[PDB]
Amino acid sequence: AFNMHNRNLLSLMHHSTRELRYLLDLSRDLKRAKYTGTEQQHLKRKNIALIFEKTSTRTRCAFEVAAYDQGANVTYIDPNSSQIGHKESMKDTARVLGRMYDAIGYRGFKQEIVEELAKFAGVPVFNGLTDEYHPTQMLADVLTMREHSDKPLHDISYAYLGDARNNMGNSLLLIGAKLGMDVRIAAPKALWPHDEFVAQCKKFAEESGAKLTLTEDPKEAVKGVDFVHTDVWVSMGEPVEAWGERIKELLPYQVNMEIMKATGNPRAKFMHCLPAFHNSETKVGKQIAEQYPNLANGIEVTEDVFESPYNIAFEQAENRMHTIKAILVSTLADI
Amino acid sequence: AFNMHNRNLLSLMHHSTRELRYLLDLSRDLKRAKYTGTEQQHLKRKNIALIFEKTSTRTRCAFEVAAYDQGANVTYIDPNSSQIGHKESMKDTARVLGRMYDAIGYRGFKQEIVEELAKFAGVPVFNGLTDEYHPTQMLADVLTMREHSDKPLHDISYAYLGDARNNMGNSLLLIGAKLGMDVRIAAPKALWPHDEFVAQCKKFAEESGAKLTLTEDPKEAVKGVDFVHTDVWVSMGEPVEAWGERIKELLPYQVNMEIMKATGNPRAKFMHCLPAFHNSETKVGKQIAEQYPNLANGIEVTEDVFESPYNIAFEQAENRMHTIKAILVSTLADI
Amino acid sequence: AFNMHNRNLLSLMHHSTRELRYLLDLSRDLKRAKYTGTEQQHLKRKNIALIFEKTSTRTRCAFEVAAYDQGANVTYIDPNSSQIGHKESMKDTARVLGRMYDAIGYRGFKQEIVEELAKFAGVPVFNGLTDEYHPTQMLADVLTMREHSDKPLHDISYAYLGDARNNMGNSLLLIGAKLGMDVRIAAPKALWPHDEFVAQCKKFAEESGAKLTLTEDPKEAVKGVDFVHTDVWVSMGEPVEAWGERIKELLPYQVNMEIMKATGNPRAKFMHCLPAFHNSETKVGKQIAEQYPNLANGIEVTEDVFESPYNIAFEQAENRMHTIKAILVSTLADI
Amino acid sequence: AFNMHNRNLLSLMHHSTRELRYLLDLSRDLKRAKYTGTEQQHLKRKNIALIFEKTSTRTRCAFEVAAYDQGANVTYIDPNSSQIGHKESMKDTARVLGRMYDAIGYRGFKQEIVEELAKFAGVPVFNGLTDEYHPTQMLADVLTMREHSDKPLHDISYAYLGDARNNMGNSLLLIGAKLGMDVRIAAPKALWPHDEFVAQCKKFAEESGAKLTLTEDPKEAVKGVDFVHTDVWVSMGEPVEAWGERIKELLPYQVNMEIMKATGNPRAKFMHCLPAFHNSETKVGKQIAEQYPNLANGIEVTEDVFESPYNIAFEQAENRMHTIKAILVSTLADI
Amino acid sequence: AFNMHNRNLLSLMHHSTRELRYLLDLSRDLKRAKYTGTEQQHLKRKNIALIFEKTSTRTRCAFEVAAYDQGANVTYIDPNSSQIGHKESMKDTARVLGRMYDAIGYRGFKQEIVEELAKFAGVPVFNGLTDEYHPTQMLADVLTMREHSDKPLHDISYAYLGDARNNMGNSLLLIGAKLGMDVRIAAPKALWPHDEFVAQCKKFAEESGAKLTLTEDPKEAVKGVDFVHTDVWVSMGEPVEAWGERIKELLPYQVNMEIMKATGNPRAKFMHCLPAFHNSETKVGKQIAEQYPNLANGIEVTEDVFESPYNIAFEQAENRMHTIKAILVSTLADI
Amino acid sequence: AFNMHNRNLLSLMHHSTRELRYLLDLSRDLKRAKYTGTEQQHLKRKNIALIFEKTSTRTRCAFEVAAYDQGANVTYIDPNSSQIGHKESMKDTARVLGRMYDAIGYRGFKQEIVEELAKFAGVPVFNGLTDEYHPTQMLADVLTMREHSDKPLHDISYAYLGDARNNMGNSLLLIGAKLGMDVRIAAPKALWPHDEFVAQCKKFAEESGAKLTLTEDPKEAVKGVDFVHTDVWVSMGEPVEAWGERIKELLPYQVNMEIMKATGNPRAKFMHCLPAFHNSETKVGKQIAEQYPNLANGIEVTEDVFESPYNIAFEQAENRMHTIKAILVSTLADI
Repeated sequence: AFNMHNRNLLSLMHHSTRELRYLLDLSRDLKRAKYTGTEQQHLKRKNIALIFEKTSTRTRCAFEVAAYDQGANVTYIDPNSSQIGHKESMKDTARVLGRMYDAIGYRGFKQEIVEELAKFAGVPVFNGLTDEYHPTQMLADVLTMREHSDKPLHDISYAYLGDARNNMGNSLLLIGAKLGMDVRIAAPKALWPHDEFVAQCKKFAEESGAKLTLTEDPKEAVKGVDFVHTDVWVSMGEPVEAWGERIKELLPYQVNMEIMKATGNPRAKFMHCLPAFHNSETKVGKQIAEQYPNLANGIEVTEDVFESPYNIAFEQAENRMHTIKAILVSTLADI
Repeated sequence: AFNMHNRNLLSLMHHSTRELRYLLDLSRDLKRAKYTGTEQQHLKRKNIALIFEKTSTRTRCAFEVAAYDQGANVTYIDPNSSQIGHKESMKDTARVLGRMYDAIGYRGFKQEIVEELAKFAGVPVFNGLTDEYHPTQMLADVLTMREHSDKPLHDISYAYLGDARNNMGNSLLLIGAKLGMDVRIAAPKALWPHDEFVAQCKKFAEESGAKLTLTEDPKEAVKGVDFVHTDVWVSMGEPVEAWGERIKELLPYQVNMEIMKATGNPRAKFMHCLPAFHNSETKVGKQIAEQYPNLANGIEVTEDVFESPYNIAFEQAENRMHTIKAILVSTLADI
Repeated sequence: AFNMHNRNLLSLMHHSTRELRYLLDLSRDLKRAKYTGTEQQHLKRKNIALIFEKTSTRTRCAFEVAAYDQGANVTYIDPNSSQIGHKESMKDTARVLGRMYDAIGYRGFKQEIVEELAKFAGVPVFNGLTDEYHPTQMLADVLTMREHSDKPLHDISYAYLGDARNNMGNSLLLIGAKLGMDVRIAAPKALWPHDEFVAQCKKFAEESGAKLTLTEDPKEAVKGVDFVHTDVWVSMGEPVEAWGERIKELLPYQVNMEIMKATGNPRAKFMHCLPAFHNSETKVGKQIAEQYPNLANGIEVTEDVFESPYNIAFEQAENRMHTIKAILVSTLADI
Repeated sequence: AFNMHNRNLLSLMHHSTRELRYLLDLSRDLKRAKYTGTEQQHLKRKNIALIFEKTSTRTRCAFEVAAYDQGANVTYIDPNSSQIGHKESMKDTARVLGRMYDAIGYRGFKQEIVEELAKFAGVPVFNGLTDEYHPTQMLADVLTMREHSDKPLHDISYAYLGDARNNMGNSLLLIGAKLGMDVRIAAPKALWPHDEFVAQCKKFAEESGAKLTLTEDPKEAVKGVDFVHTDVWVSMGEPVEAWGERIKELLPYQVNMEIMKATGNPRAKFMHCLPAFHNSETKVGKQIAEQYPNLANGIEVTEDVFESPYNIAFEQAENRMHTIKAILVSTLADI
Repeated sequence: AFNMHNRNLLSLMHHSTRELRYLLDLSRDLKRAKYTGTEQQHLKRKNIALIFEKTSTRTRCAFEVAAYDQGANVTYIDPNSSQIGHKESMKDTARVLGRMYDAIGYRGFKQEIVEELAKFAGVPVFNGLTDEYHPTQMLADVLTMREHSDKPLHDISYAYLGDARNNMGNSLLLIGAKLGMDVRIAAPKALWPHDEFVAQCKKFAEESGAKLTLTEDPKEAVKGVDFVHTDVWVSMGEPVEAWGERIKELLPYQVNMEIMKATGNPRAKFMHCLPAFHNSETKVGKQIAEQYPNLANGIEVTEDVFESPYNIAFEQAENRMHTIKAILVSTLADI
Repeated sequence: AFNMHNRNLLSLMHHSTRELRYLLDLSRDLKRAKYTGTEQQHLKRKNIALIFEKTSTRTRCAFEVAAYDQGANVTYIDPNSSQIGHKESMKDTARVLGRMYDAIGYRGFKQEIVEELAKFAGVPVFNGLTDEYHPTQMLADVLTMREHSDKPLHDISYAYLGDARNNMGNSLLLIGAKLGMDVRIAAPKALWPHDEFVAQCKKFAEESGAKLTLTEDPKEAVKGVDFVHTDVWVSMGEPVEAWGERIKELLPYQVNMEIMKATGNPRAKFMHCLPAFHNSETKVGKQIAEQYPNLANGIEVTEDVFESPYNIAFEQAENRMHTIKAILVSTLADI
């Protein structure tokens, strides 16, 4: 053994550097097993339910392909007709569904609800995700930094550029800290993680040899790094008429061929957990491009970087499937 | 043999006490087979279609898990985009779909349509359900009364409290009558099954030794019973402003710790084919709780009974999966 | 070998009479394999994604049953929540999805998009269909004409009646031309395929011995044919108030028992790639029947032909599943 | 273990209430295993021989189907050409046949011969039966009384009506006595089992709580019983001209709707180990009906009971197959 | 699907040209599957009973080999000791036997009895045959005409010579009519099918393009046909002393090398559903040969045709096994 | 290879000492394979037909068990209803039966018929036997002499006592001659094999080192032999009243404890291909015992030898099954 058999993965802020390393070694070896055809199905006859409150195709397909490779079966239950709070309640419908399913994947907004599901279901609940966010895109990215750089975890350094609050900034700092990598965040001080959370990331960062800068100067943050990360900072919905101040703020932190070449090294790569606003060929992306001519070519990533080889965003998007398979196999599988 | 191979289960009012007993022995033994891992897949390579006109997750998941345990495969076809009466017609689309599928599950409102499907499809049609209602929650409940009480079918007595017209009242009386159990209904006379149907249930009740009371006095109806059943009587939609008279009527028939203790026996259990309005933690359930302070704690079941061990509603909800598996295995399977 | 392993079928206007014959021999033999139980699963452990921009149940079920018989697994991705052009772009989401899936089925309006998918996905893309339309209902129909008539392809003649522009008219002429059958189109000259396309169909028609008439006289077109084809010519949406001129035009081309008996032969059959407006028992079909009393019994096919044995429309509808299985097995399968 | 591996079942008058209960639990569970498809073949590669001196189709088919479900193979050897006493001798041909077969089924008249076979064969000999009669219709019937009444063995009571000497009367009293059921025999005193055998059945009846009446009054015997048993009392052959006195004797003991309603209870059932003279539609049954107009509608069972739902004679006839399978699996099978 | 799952084949005068074509395509493909070793067993663990009232080896062996290739198991029950009408009744013994078997094959004289069996058994009853006769030698012969001529069904013409009343004459006309072949009967007018049956065969013959002559002139009937059929017209039993008038009647209709060469074509073949009186080397055939010197070389077929290559009677006799396998696989098998 | 694949064994007088040795090594090793459970089934999916004109249970069971161990399937066709010469002819029914079966076993009187079967069937014909007699009891006995004595074939000597004409006498001399054993026949000169056949057995006896005496003195013939053989010499049927001269002739050649002790050696064994008239406990054996008091204890073998350990007649009777399995596996099996 040395197992985490039956453990929910409902978003963990709590996990040994030892469990996190077990979980990434297992996804590394399950990726290699698929490719080589050495993969054996250890979830045959297991049926999982997938309750998604927001539609999220890339996370549904990752659960669906991972569950299927391992012989499991999947019931996708929508946003359109899982009228959850309507007339039923997560507590009452998790109790019915842990009686028919073997594990449950959840993806909604309100992490508070994930906890009811996890509490009452009676069977592994895997938070695919919520706002509070992601355990698995966390381990997908570091699975990606590790296989591509071909260096031990602790000789990988990377930077995150701007709005380290929309929490890909927090989740990258959290895992760089527990695994002892060299993580640098580059955002304007109004947008750093709140300092009690950086205080935690420093508690962690000390037990491992982790280095954490937090600057506001991109060219610095990104110096000699392997892997530059960014993420869409404009909030679709807070209308659009005048993203203007937000756009004036983060537009220095635009990952672009100056920032990429600004890193020291010809092997630095760009990563982004998609969708990336990187040109006008989308309907959101023509709106913005009208009201802002100088975007219309990439808001937080320019096409001059997105569509040419600094970009491993799709190999990283795939790696999210090999991680959810690491989570279904150490929770469920007969090993 | 002794089979009902190829027989549609499209809602049967017609079935031998002998077929009903075959069908409950088979679900009893298929439940035990899952648990023990003695279950063999006898529907491998069978694909069933599931046309649902109203969304019903608990009945979709029961079809889906049952079909999957037995190696079958399922195509779920929505309410959103099975524009059935629109430009096609059940008669024309059942003829196309019996050519690609092996059996079809249906769940719509209008039992009249189930019959077209059953008539023209060319392949087993299983009425998951309609308004005319349920063959399988009928056999799920008596599968539940029988395994929990550990008594022969004929030494199980149970009561149904109020609005024995919204037909869980009819379906419980119908099957208590054919299997010779002791079934008591407790509702105000304006809400009894119409008497030609009780006349039928008495025809039946005589061939078996079945006892049928129909009172309006709860404490009587429920005396010395095993299993007390109820069901939501407020009709979501007939607006809400003033359920008042309905609420003044059925509120004496509220299953609650007086009614439960009112039964004679410390082993009586409560059953309900979910959703049960049993507190305000739902959005329908905050509406009502505002307009009616004295509900806001359970309309037809109080939380003082729902959330503490008189309640086997979830073991009964699971038992609906082991019954639909009894119906796919005696219709389809190679045995 | 002699394979088309890895070849996308994204709608081919380009294909050898040799590949088309390989593809119909394979669906013929895969139909027979299912029926006889000689079918072996050669797609086990293959997962395909099905992105449908318009809901199309009959084409989803054909992909779903074909993929399943062969052991594959299917992720259906809706119209409701594949907000494709919204904030992502086919080019970016095909690159993510060819990393998790093994092949992709597509069905949208805009053939232009199918090409992005096919270009960037990295894995077989099968156009289930678009407006530009169908490779597989093309081979389903000729699979149907060939097995039912029991004659070699070149001794099958058939007619298409009216509006040979709504392209079932073009696709029937295209394949009658490449396979050397005797194809006759019967429509008013304002509605013939545009003559540069008939010029192509004649280039083709010469290399094979194909005969192509194009008349405006039904009784002529249909003389001594095996198989009479038609299709709904009223465009649901271009309002309805006054289909009148369209209805006055094509109403001579109504396939009906005069046209069917007008063929020479007691074995002529009617075919139609469903839905067929053939009576009022539908909600579109009561609208029209009100505004047009003399339809209300079949717009392009009368019930006097649709519902009685000249009609093989459902055996042809099934044959669409055995063709998509011929396309998944020569693209994907390990043979 | 706890096995009776290798034990002949050549008709046992000697068997623990413990072995008899093992043998009926095993046939109960092997019935359920067939129905559920949980049955595994534990006699693969075992060949049994079936020497039948009188033709008996219902007992051959029960051996044949039971042996086959379990993967064994069967050689049926006739009455027509097993000229046994002719020029060979059971002792000499059992020694040859235990060298080629794995077990032997026997059915002849003379129980004395069964013993030679059992003594010299060298391999399990299962007495299918002789005049001395049946071990397996004994356990088939009580397997039937037990599953149908759904009561523990000791709360089942039953009656046998008239000629408790033609030994279905003895075999029912013998097993009611060892298993502690409530067995009542109803026959005229000239036709009771001989009293030293009732003395044995009382020795037995005391160790278990068994009640044994022996009356001559049907309406009494049958009072409040579950299951009324009878059997053909006219001996085909002792000519026919004048069965008259026999017919005047047992004709009060005719099971008929007075006797069936005479039992207390609406669930009493009739059982009979077929053939049952129950009407004239047979050639023996037209003979008798001529010489006796008032029979010609059922000699020991009237059609008014045989052909309408008090009659479980065919479910009991099937249960004879699940018992012979309990006997081949505890003798032979690798468990 | 498109199945006839569970359908008895107890002799059908009622069957779609569509079911008959399904049934012959399936036997065609099951013949090819045996030869090629592509055959999979889809009746494993199915046991069928074969009640034969007249001994018929060629029909027993065809059931037995077909049932065995598909993994089923067979209990043959004789004429010698199935004393059916004796003391039991088909209605009572079918109810016992549908409880142990999975399907039942029957072959007796009295079609009236087949119907009781089919009505009460509870499991597929396949009429192997009766006097009313054969569904399967009907489809064996047309399976034979179709594979040997290599022409579509409708380009096969054949003739039947004399005594088109002994119903091979009726069954050949019936199926030539439903499948649209060109069927000619050649018998003296006293021996034509009775005209209300030819009136039926003409109803049928019109919906398909079937041609039916009925002449009394052999050389005409047989002109340019593929396949000449005949059958023994002397009734063994209506003594023998003086078959004389029968022999003077049908002796012009003797299929012989004049009639065979009288057909137009060097590929015409002779067919006969054996036994064929075609020489004296039999004990019936020496009797007749004495009393009739000029027979003694072939009564309805001369040895000059029977024993030299116009004769496909044995390939047709085999084809009766591949048809009964088409009937066990579409009734029983898990496909 | 080195095979006799497809070779009929229809009784061979022609066979290399090399094929006979191959055939006995193979039955030796197939006996050992059964016992050890090293036996693999190499006849799976092979069906053989068994046409028996005289009933012969011991030879049917040997074919049946051998065919079954190897996965084959068997159709037994009787004497009662294979009315062979009646109205059909071996030549015509072998042609039908080689089309459905894979090999055919035959056992009739008239070896002349075996040859028609073998000539026309088209598939291996194994003469189980005829009057002309046995290839397999020949190799069963020498398989028995060889395993029991544990000596090489050529150091086994044996004697046959009286009526070396009823051809067990010829078949023992024939095989002792080809395999070079020491074979002695002991019968009165009126009953020796006819001398042209002994002339053949001497041709043979010289190429191998075979010794052949033919004496009329038992005590001599049997001196120092291993294995003493005899066989019933009274012909049941040539009435019985006065077997007297036959009984006075062969009664000196009675194998009995004088003859057995008369051999030199304490390991000599008696063999007999059963039935052996060895006492009165049979109905033929009480007839004779009345008319001949001094028999009534064993005509050609006395019970003082038959029923006590000089007697290996039943191990030899079993060995007939392991030989017919050597013949089905070298003819049919995929090795």
